[PDB]
Amino acid sequence: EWSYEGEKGPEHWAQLKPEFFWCKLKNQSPINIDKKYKVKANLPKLNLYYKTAKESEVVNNGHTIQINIKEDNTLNYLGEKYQLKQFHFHTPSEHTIEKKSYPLEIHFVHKTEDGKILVVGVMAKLGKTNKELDKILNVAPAEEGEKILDKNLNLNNLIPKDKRYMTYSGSLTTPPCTEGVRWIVLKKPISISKQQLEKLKSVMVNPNNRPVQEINSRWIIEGF
Amino acid sequence: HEWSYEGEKGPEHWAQLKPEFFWCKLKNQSPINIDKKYKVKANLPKLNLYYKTAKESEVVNNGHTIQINIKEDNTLNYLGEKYQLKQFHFHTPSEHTIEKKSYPLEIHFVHKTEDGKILVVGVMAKLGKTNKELDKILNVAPAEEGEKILDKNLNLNNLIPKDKRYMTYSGSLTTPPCTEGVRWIVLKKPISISKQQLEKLKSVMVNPNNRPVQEINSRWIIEGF
Ligand SMILES: CC(=O)Nc1nnc(S(N)(=O)=O)s1
Ligand SMILES: CC(=O)Nc1nnc(S(N)(=O)=O)s1
Ligand SMILES: [Zn+2]
Ligand SMILES: [Zn+2]
Repeated sequence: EWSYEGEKGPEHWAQLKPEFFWCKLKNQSPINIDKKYKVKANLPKLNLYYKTAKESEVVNNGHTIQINIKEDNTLNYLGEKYQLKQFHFHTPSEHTIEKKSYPLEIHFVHKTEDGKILVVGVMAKLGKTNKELDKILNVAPAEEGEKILDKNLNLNNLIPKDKRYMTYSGSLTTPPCTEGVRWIVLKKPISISKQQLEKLKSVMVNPNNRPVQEINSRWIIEGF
Repeated sequence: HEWSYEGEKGPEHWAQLKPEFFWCKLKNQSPINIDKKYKVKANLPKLNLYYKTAKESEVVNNGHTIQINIKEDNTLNYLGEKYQLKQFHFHTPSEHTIEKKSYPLEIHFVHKTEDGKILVVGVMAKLGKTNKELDKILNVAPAEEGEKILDKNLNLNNLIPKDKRYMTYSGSLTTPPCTEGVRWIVLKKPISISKQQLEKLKSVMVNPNNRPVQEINSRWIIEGF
């Protein structure tokens, strides 16, 4: 077990279990997207276009609020077939952009049959209410537990229509912090209402963002 | 030796030889195959690479390669960091491959900042015109593990192409401990060495001494305009 505070906090993760050794390495996430270590180049188109999510499972695992997806969605990227497994929340955001923090960051976790992991991160700023998020928050357990959502979700409405993104090689932001993770962070944020942010914080442990990590020898590539 | 390119201490076993070699089995290892599929072209920092004449440099045969330790203090300024050249050595055949293509020789110029940041510049060599600088090195390079101090000066710049355009990615040392967080810079244009020079090098240096290419995993390679 680990947490975001105390002796089980981020600074002590690598010491909690032998399998968490990754947490202290050189290609960790999240990071601050710094212009100094960023280049601009044409990157592969990001084609998500998820299927409607029916009877998805909303889980409170003591670390975040996660939504497990039942349908088989395929994200074709660099010839690999990534399957969306779930998406979850972090408040405040884990990545920062030019030191700017967002009240919410959404992670859509995908994995290929052979284990390759690709996470799509979406920032959210306070603004207009997001219709999909209310469906999730209305049934999200305030304590560790799981609940099946009776309403369908249009996952595409939790992602900006404009798919321009930045990418870099990183890791999982929670123990074991495994590296070799392909990170894709959307440039444009979506919006959520103050009310939704308050509601999320009333049911999810927070703050639950890992401190930004050292960039080391990595370059961030921002697409067009 | 603590590790080798063959046998029980070979590449696939490095990580299991010592706790300090755990890096060798991770996700951001070098060398790699430079494949267009995982590469983009962009505006990268200009590579200002020029070395001082190397005088009385030490040529060492450490059983893993032929390494030249220079006495001078050369600084490579990159991204606000000041990297000092520590030494350069050889690999045959090449460690990195370009679009599946292998070169007879790859030269590594290893630099490190004061705070431990490692930057290795790799230069490929294709068979062709003989390289005079290489001859000075080969003429004194120990055939058996040992060391020999050069009396002649070396112009390291003649082992580097005039065209400084390069490709870069985040990787590791290609030999144990295989530490990651290494900044790799591979020149696009190769230099040339005569077939005879390659034969001479293989007569004194352990070969093949190239580590198998590693999985690219979630990395991108960037080539500068
Ligand atoms: C099984 C699984 O997906 N685990 C994750 N752990 N951290 C993740 S994150 N915050 O990097 O998206 S995903
Ligand atoms: C002390 C030192 O420089 N060690 C190195 N180990 N591998 C290197 S390489 N082949 O990646 O240039 S340099
Ligand atoms: Zn996450
Ligand atoms: Zn080397």
